[PDB]
Order: sequence, then C-alpha cells, then structure tokens
Amino acid sequence: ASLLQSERVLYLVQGEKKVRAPLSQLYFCRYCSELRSLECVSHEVDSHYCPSCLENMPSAEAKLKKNRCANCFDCPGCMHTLSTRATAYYLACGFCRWTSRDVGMADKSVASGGWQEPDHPHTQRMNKLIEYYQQLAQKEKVERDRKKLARRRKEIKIEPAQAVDEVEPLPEDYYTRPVNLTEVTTLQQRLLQPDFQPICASQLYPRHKHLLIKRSLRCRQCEHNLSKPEFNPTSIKFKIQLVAVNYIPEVRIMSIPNLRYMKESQVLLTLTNPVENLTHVTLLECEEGDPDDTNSTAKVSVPPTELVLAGKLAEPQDFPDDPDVVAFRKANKVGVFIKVTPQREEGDVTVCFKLKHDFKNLAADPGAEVSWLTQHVELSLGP
Amino acid sequence: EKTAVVIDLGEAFTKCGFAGETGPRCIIPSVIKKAGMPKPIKVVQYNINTEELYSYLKEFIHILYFRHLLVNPRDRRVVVIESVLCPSHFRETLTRVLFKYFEVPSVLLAPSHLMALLTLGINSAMVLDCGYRESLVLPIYEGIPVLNCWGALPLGGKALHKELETQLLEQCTVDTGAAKEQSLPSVMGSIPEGVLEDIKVRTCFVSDLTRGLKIQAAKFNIDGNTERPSPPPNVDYPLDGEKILHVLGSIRDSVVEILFEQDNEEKSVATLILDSLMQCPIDTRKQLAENLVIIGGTSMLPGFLHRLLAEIRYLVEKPKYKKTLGTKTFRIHTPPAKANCVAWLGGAIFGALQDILGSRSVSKEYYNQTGRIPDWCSL
Amino acid sequence: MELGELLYNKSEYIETASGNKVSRQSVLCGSQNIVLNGKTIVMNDCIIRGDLANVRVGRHCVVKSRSVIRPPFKKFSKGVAFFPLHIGDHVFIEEDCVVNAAQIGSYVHVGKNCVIGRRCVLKDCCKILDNTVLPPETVVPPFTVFSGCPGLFSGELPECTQELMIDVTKSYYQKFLPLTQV
Amino acid sequence: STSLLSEIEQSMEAE
Ligand SMILES: Nc1ncnc2c1ncn2[C@@H]1O[C@H](COP(=O)(O)OP(=O)(O)OP(=O)(O)O)[C@@H](O)[C@H]1O
Ligand SMILES: [Mg+2]
Ligand SMILES: [Zn+2]
Ligand SMILES: [Zn+2]
Ligand SMILES: [Zn+2]
Repeated sequence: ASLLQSERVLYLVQGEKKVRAPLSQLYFCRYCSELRSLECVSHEVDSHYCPSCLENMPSAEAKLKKNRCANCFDCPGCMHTLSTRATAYYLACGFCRWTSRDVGMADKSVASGGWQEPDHPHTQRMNKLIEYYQQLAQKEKVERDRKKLARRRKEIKIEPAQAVDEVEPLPEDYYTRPVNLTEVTTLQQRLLQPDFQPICASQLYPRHKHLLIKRSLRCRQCEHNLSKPEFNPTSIKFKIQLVAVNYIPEVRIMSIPNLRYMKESQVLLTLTNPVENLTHVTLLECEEGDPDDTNSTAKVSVPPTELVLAGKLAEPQDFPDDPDVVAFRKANKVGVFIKVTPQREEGDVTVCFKLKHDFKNLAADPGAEVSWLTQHVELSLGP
Repeated sequence: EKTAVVIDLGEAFTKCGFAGETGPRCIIPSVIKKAGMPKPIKVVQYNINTEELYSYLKEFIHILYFRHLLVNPRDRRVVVIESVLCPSHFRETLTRVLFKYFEVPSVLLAPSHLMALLTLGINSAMVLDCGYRESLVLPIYEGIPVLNCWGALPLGGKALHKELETQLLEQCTVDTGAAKEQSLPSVMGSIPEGVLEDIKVRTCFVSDLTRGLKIQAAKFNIDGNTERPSPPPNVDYPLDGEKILHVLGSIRDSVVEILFEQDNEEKSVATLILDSLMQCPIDTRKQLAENLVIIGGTSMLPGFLHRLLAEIRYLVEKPKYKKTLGTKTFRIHTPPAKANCVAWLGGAIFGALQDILGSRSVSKEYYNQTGRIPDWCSL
Repeated sequence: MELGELLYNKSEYIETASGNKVSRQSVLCGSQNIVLNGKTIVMNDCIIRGDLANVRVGRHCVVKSRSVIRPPFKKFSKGVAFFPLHIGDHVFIEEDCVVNAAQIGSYVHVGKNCVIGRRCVLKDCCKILDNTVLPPETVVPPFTVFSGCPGLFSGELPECTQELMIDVTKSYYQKFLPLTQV
Repeated sequence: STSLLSEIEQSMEAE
C-alpha cells in the first residue's frame, strides 16, 4: 500500500462532500456510476471476532460478554495478549514480564477457563436504582398516554443515598514518603479499568481482549452493499467486491523530471477491465471542478487510445505509434507524456486534469457501454 | 427495544458505553489521529468553523461506533450527556453529525448535573463538576436545575496543567544523561500535555487545610521565618527514557493550591459552592447544603474532598457567609460510580428507561422536519 | 507512483533456474534445507538460518538487505525442538528486519527496522509499520496495521491489498534488473 | 521440492 505512494495520485469523488482520496481507498458502486468514497459510504457491523484467537463470535454473545473474548487477556502494563504458562497456571506477558503473581491472583488448575473478572461492588444498588426508575418511568408513561387520550377525546421504594458527614482524609503516609512510580499506575492503564480505577499497580487486574469487527459497506444513495466480508475472519476472499481499482483505470506517475520551470512527465494509464477506451482530453476547462490545489498546467494532448487486459498487431499497436504522445505500451499499460509548468507557486508542484473512459454497467447493454465517465485526478510531483 | 448507547464528550476524556450498565465500556482521550501530524487534534473544540468541527466529530464518533462500541449506529438510540450552558454551535453540530450522517433514531441531550443526581437516588443536591476546562456548580431541586443560581470558575484541569508546566519550567532540574548528569534546567522548551497530565495524576496531591493555608501564607513570606510546612520528598519522573526530571517536593503540594487560593477576589473552588448556595431560594438552601455531589476528574485527586469540605466549613465562618450560611451542616455524597463517570452512570440509568426515552428524545423525523434542536434559550 | 529503478551489479548475485536472485553476500546457512519457490530476491547481508529447521519461502517475495530470517524456538511439553518457518507468496520484507515468526501469510509487508517475536503468526494481507517490535505469541489478523513498541492494532489496510501488493512485488522483481556492464 | 542448495549447485554448473 505505502510502497507505492498512493497519496501522490488523488481522485476526486462527487457527492454532497467533495473529497480527494487515493484510488485504492475509493469504492465504485456499479448501480450508481459515480464512484463513492469511504466517508460517503455507510458502515455496518457484519461480525465480531477476537484478534488473538481468530474465533468468530455471534452478536448476541458479543453483547452478553461485553465485546470481550472469553479466553484471551490483555496485559495491563502494555496492551499485549497475556500468555498462559505452567509451573498450576498463570498469566505472563511477553514484552514486559508482568505476571499474574504480581497483582496476586491465585494459580488456576484449569488452563483457560479458570480466570474471571471481579464483580462490580455497586451492581446491586445499580439494579435497585434502575428498577425504581423503571417503575417511575412506567407511571410517567401511563400518565402521558392518559393525557394523550384525554386530548384526543404495590410499589418499589429506594432508600436515598446517605451523605457522609466526614469524608476520609488524605493519609499522613503521603507526606514524607518517596513515590515509587512502579507502584502507581499511569492514567492510560488506570482508565483501562474504569469500574474500579486502582491507584496501586498491585490492584490493577487484567481484562479480557477487546473484540474487533468486520465492516460491510453500503452505498447511501442506493442501499446496495459495496463490500461484504466473509464469515471466517482468517479468510481473504470477499463475498462482494466493488473496489474502485477493479473498474476505474488506475493512473500512476513513472518519470519525475526536475521542476525548474520546465519538465515533461510520463504517467501510465493502466486498464483493469478486459477492454476499454481512454481519452484524457479535458484539462479542467476554466474554473471547472474548482482546482484549488492546482499549481501548474499540463497540455495533455490526448488522442483516444484503446486498452485491454488479460490474466497472463499493427492496427491495434503499430499504426497508432504515437511517438510524441505514447511513450511505452505494455500489457494493460500505456504511458503518456504531459508537459508540466512547474514552479508556478512557491513549490509542491501539483497538477489537476480530467481522465475520461468508458464503463460497462451491464444494467440489462450497448447504451451502458456508450456512457462515458470522467474523473478529476490530482497528481503531486515531488518538487 | 435495543439498548440505547450513552456518550459523554469532554475535552480531556470521552466516556462511551451502553445503557443499564454498571460502568462505561470505553473511556478514551477525546482526540483523533489524522495522518501526517504527530500530536493528535482535540475533537471537542469551541469557536472554530463548523466544517472542521463537523469532520472532527464525524471521525471521532465513527471511531466510537466501530472500534469501542461494536454495533451499528442506526439501530440504537443515543443519550448524549452535555454540560449545561454548553456552547450552542457545538451542540447543533454534534446533533447534525448524529442525525444527517449516522442516522441514529434519536439523541437525548441530557444535562450532566441532573444525570449525576440520578445515580444517588435523591432528587435535590448541589452538583459541582470539576471538569477539564472549568469547574461548574449547579443546584438541582426536585429535578429542576436552577439555572438562575449557576456558578463557574476556570479552575479545572487545564489551569492546573498550566500551573504545573509553569512551576516545572521555573524549578526545572532534568538529568539529560548525555554528559549532563548535573541539573540542566529547561532543556525542553515546553512539556507535552500527556507528560504534565501523568505527573499531575501520579505525583501531585491535595494537602490538608492547615498545611495548604500555611503554604499559601508562606508564599508571600512577609516577615516569615521558615513558616512553610516541610514538603514531601522529591520524585524523579523519567522523561523520554534517558531524561530524568527531578520534580521537586514543593511542587507536588503547591501546584494544586491555585484551586483553593482566594487572591483578593473571594473566588475559589470551595467558595464557588457557597456563592451559588447564597443565591438560591430561601427554602432550597438546607436541602441543598445537606446534599452535596462532587463529580469530575479533578475531584479524584487524592485528598481533594477532605480539603474541599474543610475549606467549605472554614469559609462559612467568614463574615460574608456567617449571617446566611453560618449554621449549616454540609455533607458530601458518595455515588456508586467513580467521579469520572458519575454523569455517565446517570445517563446510563436514564437510557434503560425505554418508555420515556422515546418521548423525551428528539426523533430524527422531527430534526429533518425542523432542523432546530431544543435548547433552554428562547425559541 | 511506480516502483523506482533499483539496479544491482550482476557479479554478486546468483540467478537460479526457478528465477530466485540471491545475493552472494547473503549468509545462507543450511542451504540444503532452505526452499525458495522462485522469483525470490535475497539481498546482501541477508542471514537466512536454514540450519535449524525448514525455512520455506514463497514466490516473488522480497527480503531486503541486512535482514535475518531465523526460525523460532518452541518449548513443547514433550521436549524441545525448532519450529519450521513458513512464508507465503508475495511478501515484502524491508531492510534491517528480524523475523522469528512461525508463519507469515501471503501479501504481507514488514516495515523497515522491525523485529518480530518468537512464534508470531502473521495472517495474509497485514502490514507492520517501521520501527515496530512484535513480542512473542502475537497474532496479526488480516487487513490490520500493527505499529508501535509493542506493536498494537492501529488501523486497517485498504480493500485492494491482495491486488496492490501483488502488483508492487511483481514490479519490484521486474525493475530489479542488473547493472549495465559498460 | 527443489532445495536452494540444488539451485546453487546448478548455477555453479552453468558458470
Ligand atoms: N483517575 C483520575 N485521577 C486523577 N485525575 C484524573 C483522573 N482521571 C482524569 N483526571 C484528570 O481530570 C481532568 C479531566 O476530568 P474529566 O474527565 O471529568 O473531564 P472531561 O469530561 O474530559 O471535561 P469537561 O467536563 O470539561 O468537558 C484532567 O485533569 C485529568 O487529568
Ligand atoms: Mg465531566
Ligand atoms: Zn481470544
Ligand atoms: Zn506487558
Ligand atoms: Zn449506489
């Protein structure tokens, strides 16, 4: 991903929000010919899986277990999966040597299931309070429907919490005692256990590993899934694939000549479909698309060229020589020169231009093939 | 009905989770890591253009809804805990983000103080929230927040961090370790916010009333002869590995005294409660005095509550409050949750009230029809 | 941005029947036990330690210079031995890397100046950013960046990693042509 | 499978 600098080439995405992003990060809805961005698309949760032990968890179990794995534990000193070790078992971390014996949890005879979280001390009063407020809410609701109908036409008590007359004082031990920073806990690890935030490190018991999710993307205009991951978390295949790179011809920059107020940069226009045509005639017109970041000009003399792809000729190849235009033409590849006018601004030479191509929607589709798409592309030369 | 999610945004930390829970599932710094910038950007920023705030809130709420809460946003209602007198533009921007983008069913813009009251089970108390940006006192009497008798001072965690940075830069003694084992003051121009926060939470503490008053008097030292109390021992806080900042003993107890220092204006954290109480209706005073609720991260500092109560009882005897609030019995509450997430716990209790929560909350259909969020300002 | 040219002098490399381009300066140990599936690039000062266990490596992977591929040691209950190391096809290992992973899937990219703990398992299509340490028994799920010290999940890769990575590794092999012997 | 030693020996033979 980062080996080739995808951020150099930014495609613009039409919609309510105007966003420039790399082609790899865009998704191409086939029902809506306009490609859609990650910000524009709607995200949904498809499945929960524990990252350490790649076990898929159903959503009901995720709610019951509070989005936490049943087995794995995250080390409190550093967020790393604690490993069970046998002497009769105890948790020990791999990066730092934080053992379960430090905080003082007795060794469990069974390997995995022995370890459990403490119960919240104030859960009983929480249940009492929520029950009382539920019945009060019921009374208020019944009053509301009574009033609505009028317009159209035992008990549970809770003892109030007692205010303490004298709060506990700061112990004298705080004065005249060196602070052992090993004993106290940093705020990050302290807040990792919000139920009982322990000031001492010996009272910071470990927590189960937080689950991750798989995301299913849905086009907002038409409720059609753009991408659907599979059930198995370790699986690499996707059920639905509508990534932009699979449909739009990808543009990359090959040559990066110097920007001393003159240059001639070569850029490749690779095709991804079996057959198509490309003609980058447009050069942003005048004040078309709002090329705010453009800081140069490219001639982009564009005779249309026909491209193909294969998973492995004179008129197709030799007659359209295009020596001043077409530099090199390999399989699913065509290089084109553009004369940049660099150093127009202070620096950071950026050129904006429009690339036109043809897409086969297959809605039924000769009319679909006849339709032409145009994408605004911002390249950023090194400068 | 699906359980409603609960969000409490703050400058320092955001608390997130589900309703009807003993405590928040997630509590994180309110920042978003944008690519290319080393130090991340604060999500909740006031007085900025609405587009930037919209993008920040969008990214942060997406992180909350797909990294910490593992559930769709459309399915479940929202209970957003926003402090009273929160800036308006931030509030409508947040609701617009929740509705237009995420399409949640409805968001309840509950006030923090009333929610904090709900956790105890009482229906009247003087709720003081010592937030990051500022401390704020509000009295609640029978479920009615008395906005007329509000109070606020900018003595939250931000001022405390600034004071800590100033004191450290003054009495800086850091062992760089590269031929600088001796003290090398102010080797770094400015300490990052994280280091200051960790030093404050780990080392610093709130001293007793008498010790604090003696420290304040000895700061002037007008004709004084070693009147300061003996300080705690210095602590060698490691920075960046090799560097070792020798945090002096005096700072550890003198940095937090800015909260309780009067400074010829009669305005402090303790005096704030008395000032709010003296403005209340005549009948509401006693029930408000006997019921005091303290919430906020700053209140969690060790020895804060003892110093606060002692300072309240000390300032009551002064001539300004002697006539009215003289013979009063102040008593602090101990809510079930930690003071960081008492307001969240209140919002969570309110969330499980499924029947009322539909009517009280603002439906997305209403927002689309009108686009105006309810507020206690004139309509 | 296409992959830039990276020329090498033909004298200090061996091109094999399967197409592996292994540098002469690379420290191959137990070469009878190592297996490369073809089109592999092993750069100079690469310490591939096949003398301990089967170190099999897939097609078109790139092992940049000063990188050590050492199979891990596992202490099982029955005794002790060295686990064989397996690397999938199309893996891009940056220079100054240390690899003790039990298994590295396909389409993986390890950042430069990285150390991988003992018996780590890297699933397919995962990235490790530069200056990162993965402690032992760390499992990287697919489509995730593991960065920091220790490596923690801090993002997700784009959708088209299976396509982008196989393009990048193929371009790297095709642009790794020998120097002109002028 | 063709071990890397075999490939190195074949390359030496080619030279
Ligand atoms: N466990 C703790 N112990 C001590 N101090 C803490 C603790 N947790 C947070 N703090 C400090 O409390 C302050 C944050 O308080 P809090 O989390 O209540 O604010 P917030 O909700 O982020 O902000 P605001 O209410 O102003 O929007 C910061 O100074 C933080 O350092
Ligand atoms: Mg708060
Ligand atoms: Zn697990
Ligand atoms: Zn650890
Ligand atoms: Zn669509």
